[PDB]
Amino acid sequence: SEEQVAQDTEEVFRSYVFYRHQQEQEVAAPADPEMVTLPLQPSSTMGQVGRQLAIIGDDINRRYDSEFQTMLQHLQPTAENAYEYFTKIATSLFESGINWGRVVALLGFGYRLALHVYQHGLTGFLGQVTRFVVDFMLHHCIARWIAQRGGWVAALNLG
Repeated sequence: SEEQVAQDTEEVFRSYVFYRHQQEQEVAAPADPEMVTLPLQPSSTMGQVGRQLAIIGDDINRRYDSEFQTMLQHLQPTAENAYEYFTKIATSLFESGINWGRVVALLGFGYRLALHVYQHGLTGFLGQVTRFVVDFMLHHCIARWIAQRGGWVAALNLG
C-alpha cells in the first residue's frame, strides 16, 4: 500500500540522512550534530535501505547537490515558508517522470534543506523536513510508485 511505503519513509529518510551525513565527513563538510543524534536503527531493513540510497546518492548528488545549495541561499527558507519551497523544488524533480534516481534526489534535497536550516539557527527541524518528504510523496504519487515497485526494500536491489 502507498500508506506503508509512506510510513516506512521516516526511517529510510532518517537513515539516509545519517549515512549521507557520515559519508559526507570523509572532506570538511557542513557540521550537523542533529544528524547523528538521529533516532536511527542503523542496520534494520529500512536502515539498510537508507544506507544503500546514500551510497548510490553518490553520483546522483553531483547533478543535484551544488544546485540545492545554491537555491537554498537564493530564497533562504524560514520555518514558515520552507514547506512551499521544499514543494517547489521537490515538484521539479518529478516534472519529467519518476525513477529511483529522482527519488534518491528527493531525499538528497530533504537532506540539504535540513542541513542548511540547521546552519542558520533552526534546531530540531528534521522531524518537519521528514514530514515534508513523506507528505510530498503521498500527494505526488511517489509513495504509490515505490509501492508499485515492491516498496522501499526494492531499493536494496539497486546496488
